[PDB]
Amino acid sequence: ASKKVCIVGSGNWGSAIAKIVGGNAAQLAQFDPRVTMWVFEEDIGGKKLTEIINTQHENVKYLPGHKLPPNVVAVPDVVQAAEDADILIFVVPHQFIGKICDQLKGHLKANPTGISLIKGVDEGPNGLKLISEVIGERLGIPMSVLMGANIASEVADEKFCETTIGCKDPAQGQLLKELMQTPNFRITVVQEVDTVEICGALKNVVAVGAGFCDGLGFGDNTKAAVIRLGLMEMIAFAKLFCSGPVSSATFLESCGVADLITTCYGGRNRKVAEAFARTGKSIEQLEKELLNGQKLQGPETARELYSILQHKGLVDKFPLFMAVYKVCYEGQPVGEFIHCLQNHPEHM
Amino acid sequence: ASKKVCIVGSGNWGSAIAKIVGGNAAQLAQFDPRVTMWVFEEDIGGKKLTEIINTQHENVKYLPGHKLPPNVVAVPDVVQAAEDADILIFVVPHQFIGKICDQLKGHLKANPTGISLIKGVDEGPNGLKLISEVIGERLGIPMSVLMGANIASEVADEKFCETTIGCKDPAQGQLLKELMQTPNFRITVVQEVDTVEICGALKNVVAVGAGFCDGLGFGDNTKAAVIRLGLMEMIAFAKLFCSGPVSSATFLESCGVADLITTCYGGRNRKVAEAFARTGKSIEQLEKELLNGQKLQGPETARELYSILQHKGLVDKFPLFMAVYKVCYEGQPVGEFIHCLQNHPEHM
Ligand SMILES: NC(=O)c1ccc[n+]([C@@H]2O[C@H](COP(=O)([O-])OP(=O)(O)OC[C@H]3O[C@@H](n4cnc5c(N)ncnc54)[C@H](O)[C@@H]3O)[C@@H](O)[C@H]2O)c1
Ligand SMILES: NC(=O)c1ccc[n+]([C@@H]2O[C@H](COP(=O)([O-])OP(=O)(O)OC[C@H]3O[C@@H](n4cnc5c(N)ncnc54)[C@H](O)[C@@H]3O)[C@@H](O)[C@H]2O)c1
Repeated sequence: ASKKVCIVGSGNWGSAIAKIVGGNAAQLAQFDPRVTMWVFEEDIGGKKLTEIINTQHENVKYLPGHKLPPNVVAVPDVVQAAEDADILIFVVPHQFIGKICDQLKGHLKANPTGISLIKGVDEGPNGLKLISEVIGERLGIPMSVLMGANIASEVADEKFCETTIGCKDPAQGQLLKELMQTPNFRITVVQEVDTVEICGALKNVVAVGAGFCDGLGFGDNTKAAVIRLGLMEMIAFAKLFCSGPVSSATFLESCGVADLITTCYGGRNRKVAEAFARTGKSIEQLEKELLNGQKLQGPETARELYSILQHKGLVDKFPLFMAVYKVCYEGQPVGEFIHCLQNHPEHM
Repeated sequence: ASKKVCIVGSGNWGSAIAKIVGGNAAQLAQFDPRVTMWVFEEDIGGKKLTEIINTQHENVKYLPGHKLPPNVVAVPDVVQAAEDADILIFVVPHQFIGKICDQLKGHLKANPTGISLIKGVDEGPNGLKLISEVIGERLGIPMSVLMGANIASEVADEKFCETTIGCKDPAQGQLLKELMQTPNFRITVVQEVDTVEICGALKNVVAVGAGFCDGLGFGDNTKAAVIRLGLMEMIAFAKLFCSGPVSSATFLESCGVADLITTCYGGRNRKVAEAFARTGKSIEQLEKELLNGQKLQGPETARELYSILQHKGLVDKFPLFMAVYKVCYEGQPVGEFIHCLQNHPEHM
């Protein structure tokens, strides 16, 4: 029997993914052509967004200049969207996944599996807690993740790129790959799930600082350095707080070095972080003023890093991460950022 | 006794290095204030360049909008400029190093040392042969290297960046760091010379490829993957052709990931690579029409990797490098570049 797929989420990335998943489900036999997409209902000029999506087959508010495959159906109730799904792609802003596992808990199919595209980290009474873990625990289903240099707008334009899928079960990995891959969306399945997922979360903090540096008037040599030092801390962080095995070779996958690069140069975090350096407005305000409803995962992830590090009394071990955190939330002048670069340890 | 320094070269990078070396030499006791710089004489409208430099204290033709420290003296005869030097900074386009060397052979001080900033590779009977090695053997002097994300224009504008110094001798490493370091030019000394030098050489080949993709109309996700797949081939190439230990860590130094990033975004090879993808003019002609005298090291380096690989019969082992080489010299359509990424192996 063909597998039913449900896309929980519908934003910039969620909509781009819909195009890829919609296209594959329709052309592939192993996947049910009917693909549901949970859409947090919104009123746009009196019309309901779900209505507009199923009528015009496009979510222009979040993914401009693109159509969505007709077979992707917008469903306002999450339970109804996931009810009969065999595979659930979790792709919503970090701050809402919690409540969504709410309603979903206990209303899923027997052997339903899931894959997460959410970038960020959670905290557990005992160390760091991956979003994928939290979701897999609450919903009780096998989890995988997809992480890579995939700025939505470029993906929706079908511009060549790659991504990394973290899945322990080979059979499932080859499965998710057949569902996600495209002649221009090349995937590499990997087993070190945790490392691949933390690369996605942590790279956004680095990108906020990169953004700060642009707002300070610096160029490529500097952004390269911020990227380079942040990578030093990312690997240091993963090897410290991640359960079991953590290899550096994993950071050389799309989820590490490549995602770090494309994000520091063209991600939403870089843009806002640059404006923050210039205007002095709040991360929140700029978020609302510049992203037309899309969510930043950068700042809040830094905030989470802070909490995770202090509960271990190790706040002084990650200068760059904490410098990003302090400028965003503590009021530290952006003009002192360079300083964390000038005194950053040579190795960690 | 202070050490006299001689800068062999006066180009884009040579001139910036002169500012940095000129400044520290004047400010630090261990270095003689008189800094000689060999300048390949040029007739700039009836005036000798060396005369312009020593009078106007600027080499605008190669480093626009900047002055050079008065203590940096332009010397037209390389033997005269290097004669009394204790430290020699080799920084000239790859194509001119060989001739300069046999001119210097037997004319250096007994215990003279040298550091090479030249990016490229040569070929010896059986395989690879590093430029620094060729210089050391021909001039019979100990060698070091300086390699990092260092776009000259930015280094000259005093914008924060880092660089890597590859030196086997600790004492000599610290000394070179004192002569080269700046509050905005941060140095890390490592002993893996060979790997550091191979990174500078190889990354330009990747940058030519990045420029191609820009010329094909692609964005950041594609450039990121280009850099990522390029790194994969770099490490695999270094581990296979370099003498002695080649650690993957070394690539996380400025000379590796960083320079890879900055070059692919604001380097001369990228600029020309793009113009080549658009106009169809020869690289040589573009080099002349766009860099007002400056020299690209990327295309010739690819031409060299081809020679090396074709002598080991491994031309088929490095798709990306050889794709860069083929588009540059065989007439392979540039549009066919993405094809070497789509079919690129996942691991090497
Ligand atoms: N934007 C990208 O290019 C990109 C690329 C790779 C991964 N991602 C990741 O994808 C995840 C999803 O982000 P995204 O880009 O699809 O969205 P957005 O950040 O593009 O959009 C905000 C979305 O949140 C929803 N929303 C707003 N208020 C809500 C509420 N109160 N409750 C529930 N939902 C609400 C809206 O329905 C809208 O779809 C993120 O974790 C991010 O890291 C994004
Ligand atoms: N440009 C950069 O930002 C940068 C940054 C790091 C490393 N580098 C490396 O530094 C090395 C030096 O490059 P550069 O940027 O100073 O030069 P250019 O490429 O900036 O200049 C060409 C130079 O070559 C000289 N020249 C021309 N014809 C010659 C001849 N026939 N004989 C001898 N010399 C001749 C000129 O005097 C001129 O100074 C290169 O190998 C490069 O990879 C450059």
